[PDB]
Amino acid sequence: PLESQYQVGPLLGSGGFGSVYSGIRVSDNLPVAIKHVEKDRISDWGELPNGTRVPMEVVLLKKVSSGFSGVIRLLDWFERPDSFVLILERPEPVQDLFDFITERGALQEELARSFFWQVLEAVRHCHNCGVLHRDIKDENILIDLNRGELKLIDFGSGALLKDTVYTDFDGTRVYSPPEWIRYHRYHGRSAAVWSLGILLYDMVCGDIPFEHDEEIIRGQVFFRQRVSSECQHLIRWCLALRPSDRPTFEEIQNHPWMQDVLLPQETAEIHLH
Ligand SMILES: NCCNc1ccc(NCCN)c2c1C(=O)c1c(O)ccc(O)c1C2=O
Repeated sequence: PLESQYQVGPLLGSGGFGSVYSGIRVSDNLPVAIKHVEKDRISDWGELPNGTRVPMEVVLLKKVSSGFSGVIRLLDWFERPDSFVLILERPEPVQDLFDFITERGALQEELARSFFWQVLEAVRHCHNCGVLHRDIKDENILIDLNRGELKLIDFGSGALLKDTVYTDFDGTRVYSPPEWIRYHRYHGRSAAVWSLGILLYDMVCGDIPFEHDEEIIRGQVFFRQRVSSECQHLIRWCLALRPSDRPTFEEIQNHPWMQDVLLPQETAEIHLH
């Protein structure tokens, strides 16, 4: 019922997460994305309500796929003998933040503020549904170029949210917090805030702040680009070396630099049309 119900198109990308293709639902022509994951490469399984043995990503996507938000929704999934196949929303036209930043360089603050806010709403939404993404970064964010709406995408290093320590990590090194580098332990929220700090610097400087472990552990931020006596404060706060010194989501969103965010539509009008 799978190769009948959807019509495959060009490969969107591939890497550690598997292979994703552009697709159309035949039922009606909904653009979709078709994600193939191989059973051999899934380190980490879960189980649905009705109690079947699935990749965690599916658990996590199912928990966050209710209602609207800034998360790309699991429409359906299939099992095959050696692979699981996931069908996801596909905005049209779309561009991931990595390519966007790669093309246009450092982002004007107003646009960064709008993007950053929407990520924060998306991650709040996830933390709310009991899900922790664990790999928030430019290439896990899609931009709907028309609506100016950001969407989070790759839940395959994700985990159920919990208040005790984590001692496994699969996201990107350069995005990992110092407490992971030094101790191989972190807590969810504060590790997410650190990665959000990395993300924001990226947005406003066109590039990530830290390359090597020693830089992360030293946690000292140099700005290669002009950036406001404010955006630099928020960034450094999120990148505090001690987890307990980082802000909560609430504090990030009440920070002066986060005031007067544009709505997504006016964001696209001004900055993407
Ligand atoms: N700029 C081209 C972006 N291509 C992707 C690369 C990796 C990738 N996987 C995770 C990145 N690490 C995805 C995509 C998608 O375009 C995409 C999409 O257009 C709609 C829905 C999607 O889920 C993806 C998606 O998961």
